Amino acid sequence: GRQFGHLTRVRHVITYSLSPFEQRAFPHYFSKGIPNVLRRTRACILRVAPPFVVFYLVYTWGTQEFEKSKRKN
Amino acid sequence: KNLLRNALVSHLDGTTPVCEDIGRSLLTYGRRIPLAEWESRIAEVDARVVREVCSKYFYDQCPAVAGFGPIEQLPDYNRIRSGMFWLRF
Amino acid sequence: KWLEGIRKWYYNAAGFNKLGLMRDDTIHENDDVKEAIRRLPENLYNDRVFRIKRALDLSMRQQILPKEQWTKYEEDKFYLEPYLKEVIRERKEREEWTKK
Amino acid sequence: INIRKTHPLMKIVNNAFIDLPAPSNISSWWNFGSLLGICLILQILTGLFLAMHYTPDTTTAFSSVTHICRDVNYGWIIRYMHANGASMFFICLFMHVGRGLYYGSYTFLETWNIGVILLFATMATAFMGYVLPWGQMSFWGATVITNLLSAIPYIGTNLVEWIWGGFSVDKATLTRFFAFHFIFPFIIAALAMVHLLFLHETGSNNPTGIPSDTDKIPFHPYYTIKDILGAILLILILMLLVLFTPDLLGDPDNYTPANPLNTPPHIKPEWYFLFAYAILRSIPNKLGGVLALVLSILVLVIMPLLHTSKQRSMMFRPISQCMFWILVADLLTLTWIGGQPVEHPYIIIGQLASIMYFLIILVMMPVASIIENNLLKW
Amino acid sequence: ADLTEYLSRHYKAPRMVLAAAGGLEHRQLLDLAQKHFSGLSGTPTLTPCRFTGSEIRHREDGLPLAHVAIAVEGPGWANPDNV
Amino acid sequence: LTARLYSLLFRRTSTFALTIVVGALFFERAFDQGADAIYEHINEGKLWKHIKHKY
Ligand code: HEM
Ligand code: HEM
Repeated sequence: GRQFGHLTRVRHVITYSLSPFEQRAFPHYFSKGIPNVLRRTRACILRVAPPFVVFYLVYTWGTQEFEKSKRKN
Repeated sequence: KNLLRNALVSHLDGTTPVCEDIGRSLLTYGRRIPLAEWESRIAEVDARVVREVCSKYFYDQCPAVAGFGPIEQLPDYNRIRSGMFWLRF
Repeated sequence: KWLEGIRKWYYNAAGFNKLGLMRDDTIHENDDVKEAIRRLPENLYNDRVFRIKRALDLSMRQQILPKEQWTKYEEDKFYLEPYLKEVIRERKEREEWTKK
Repeated sequence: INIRKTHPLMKIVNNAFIDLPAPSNISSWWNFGSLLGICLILQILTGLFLAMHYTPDTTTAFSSVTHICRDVNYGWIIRYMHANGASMFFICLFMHVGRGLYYGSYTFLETWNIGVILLFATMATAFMGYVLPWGQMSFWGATVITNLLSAIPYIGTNLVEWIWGGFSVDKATLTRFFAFHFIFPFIIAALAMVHLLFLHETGSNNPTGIPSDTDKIPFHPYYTIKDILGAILLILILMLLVLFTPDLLGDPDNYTPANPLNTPPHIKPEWYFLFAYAILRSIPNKLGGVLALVLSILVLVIMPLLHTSKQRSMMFRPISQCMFWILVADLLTLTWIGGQPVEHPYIIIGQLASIMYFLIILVMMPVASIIENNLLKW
Repeated sequence: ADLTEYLSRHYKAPRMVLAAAGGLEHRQLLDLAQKHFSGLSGTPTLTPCRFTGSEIRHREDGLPLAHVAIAVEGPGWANPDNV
Repeated sequence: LTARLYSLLFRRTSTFALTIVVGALFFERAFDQGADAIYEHINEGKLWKHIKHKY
């Protein structure tokens, strides 16, 4: 929370960083980005979507039952 | 220029730095430069050449930074870059 | 018993064996857990901060490790639990001494 | 040594915007702090121009607003910026709250409580501003919510004839709501500074919930250009909303003048307050309805007192993850049910959605948490 | 065998200087070189190099001092810019 | 193509400020030309300029 210097304690850890003018802007943005987005999609839709298909069923069923209540008359 | 003259002449004195100079001056250059020619190339240097060559080499390049030890407060590389050049800051 | 099968499937699908973390790299830190982290040997503590820094790196790039380096459930070297139990026992003993 | 590290202003700017240690992991969901800040100053500026062209009286308010949107140069785009900026302000506010609830950042106490007070303040401010155009929906919204304040016995009726400025929605009500809408965002800015102060005391979070004390990167110039990117995305969404379909979110029923005699059939809030109105009309009891609404936002106060898990985030707890997405779909269901009329299937599933909201929060989070605490041998 | 190959590759014809400073005689030094370095019998490298520019840090928090070097690319041997 | 551009307009800072001002003015001119061109190209016919030309 404070400034740098007195936060943690690390022993021997080596970090390499390349220059930004040295390397490309988008490293393989259409050969790894598509498998990464399909992987992150496949690892989340089974936990996100089965409530939303229930919401879609509730919306359609409520529309159909309101039309059921009003389309006899 | 005074510090360069004093350091160079006080270094090339004795026997061992002299002979080191002979070795590294015949390998790298092809000839050992006598110090009168170094005096000539010092006399060919004013403030204009210094600031133009330093604007050619120091200013706006990509450094090699190498750190060892407790270096958490060492900046990330883009802070070294934003401190390298001037917008007159 | 099949509840161990639930635990193995859960440790597979829980998402913290993906990033190369073991069981006690994800513990939430109140005062007790901060004390139990400070009570560690040096080699385990350095291995711990290294695995944590790799996890933050891999979640920064949002890339998850290859198949040959996932942490496996059979070799679950959970280590932080004895020190954390000792912290909880001494804390509850101090609380009971204050209550009576 | 340096200008920045000695000067009394630039130490504040240094501990805010330049050398603040921020974690190297935060995703796009940690942009909505800066997006709420930029939306707040954009609301203040465009509203200040609207307040330069506005005459707050019940005779001439609607006439003056029509004068803005016809006769003053660019008053139509400044008014549309103000209204749809309120809409995008509450989009980014609920995404900010959803982040702070999902990733276990409610283990912070004082930042969370000052957050909830900011939520109260922004909701009251946006309601008073929605009263200000003096249309039919604004008139009846003011009337019904002031009688909701009159619902409470022994305090209510005197308090409501006190803030009515009379005995109904008279001139004084429009002028009172002009003044309080025209002062409250400065208090929101001050409490936002207090919010940000307690944050910079503690330290931020990350998508893993592991404390990131090893890998802090400075705020400038990584997250500054990340927030510029977020701001450009927000301004293009806001501006496409105000330049192509400005009526796609706003009410059609506003644009009639305030006749206190008609009471249109489809009375409703502006769309951000639908679930507050859906908890209300799905309980057939007056005090029960207003108390259940206040208990909803006080349940958001309660939420730090039920963190009985032992991870921090919900990234690593899939059961609580699925229950949180059930909670999100249930709140969107409440918004949809509030934005409808009131009949028999709507009555039933409005009651069921409110019940399932309270059951998910107050019961299902600790039951999922104790199955988590049991299941990983802790 | 690798060491013998190293010794038998690098040390031959142009790339060695017999340097002699101090109170000696140039004739004698040339004559002694002519005597002893006979039979040495010497008879394909130096590409330009890439100055990448990067940052390496070796964090070790158990030490009392921080050591930081930083370099940009210098001109080389054959420039007045070196002076 | 790029080397002359960096050698001229990106070493110093004042030249960079001068070229972003001059580029913003040239972009103003050409962009308003293109904008009115496209907008009165997809609404050819029912626009007030041609109806003024009737009169
Ligand atoms: C008035 C509207 C609000 C504004 C302008 C606001 C502003 C901010 C800002 C600028 C930050 C720091 C950046 C960030 O972490 O995203 C922040 C953090 C936070 N706010 Fe708010 N906030 C508001 C409302 C709320 C509300 C209603 C809550 C919920 C009670 C809340 C809870 C939090 C939390 C938990 C954090 C820390 C998040 C983290 O470190 O990851 N805020 N807020
Ligand atoms: C202190 C800063 C603010 C000023 C000076 C201000 C000023 C005004 C003025 C003059 C109006 C009447 C014009 C109109 O109705 O279109 C108005 C309306 C409104 N304001 Fe504000 N406002 C401010 C802050 C906010 C904030 C923070 C919000 C919420 C995000 C907000 C939401 C609204 C809404 C929803 C309306 C009704 C818009 C409509 O229906 O056309 N205002 N404001």
